[PDB]
Amino acid sequence: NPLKRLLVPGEEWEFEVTAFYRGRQVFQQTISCPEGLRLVGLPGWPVTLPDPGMSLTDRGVMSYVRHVLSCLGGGLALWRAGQWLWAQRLGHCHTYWAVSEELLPNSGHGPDGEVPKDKEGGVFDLGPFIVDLITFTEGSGRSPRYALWFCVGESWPQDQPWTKRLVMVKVVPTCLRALVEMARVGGASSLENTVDLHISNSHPLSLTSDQYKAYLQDLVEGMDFQ
Repeated sequence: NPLKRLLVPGEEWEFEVTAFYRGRQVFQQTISCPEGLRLVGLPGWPVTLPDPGMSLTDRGVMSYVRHVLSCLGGGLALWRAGQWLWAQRLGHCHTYWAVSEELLPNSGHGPDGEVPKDKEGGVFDLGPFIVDLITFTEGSGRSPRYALWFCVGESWPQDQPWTKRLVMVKVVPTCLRALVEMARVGGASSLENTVDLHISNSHPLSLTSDQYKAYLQDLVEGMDFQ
């Protein structure tokens, strides 16, 4: 089962990082690293968010962002261990996360949680994501979400960053976006389509809907479920 490769330790996943200031995109990078990444302003590939002065004109908003970049310190660490994606806030910025669509909706609801500092925290589980992907290939479910959204606030917990969302960073494990695209562009015909897993030393593979689905089924056995 070629998909089982996603889980083997050492297989580095590719992550697309996109940051937004005032809901406006100001940076994007696609990193691949064994110790994961670190959003900055210790292990992990450092991803440096840009100074607002290079894209904003509002004095008030720029100041806020300069404060966020100032509390990041060690930064927001995100890495993979097994079937889980883990996050840990090493700096002083209160940072919250949520798993959502490619675009985070304004939706009067709070974040899935706050990223812990003293110990790592589970932010994404491949298991339930893959079962959903299966029920989606059958046409009895909705496409599973895979976009990680991190809202970064100041050190002083009075700004309620999740409300204005002035500093947002979207992290997308490219293998997952590719797996959903394969599912959709798979029920279109009955032949072969090529899917790029976007992991280290992997050759893109062409499978038919049937083969792909069979592998997704066996893939579930390679993960833990409570």
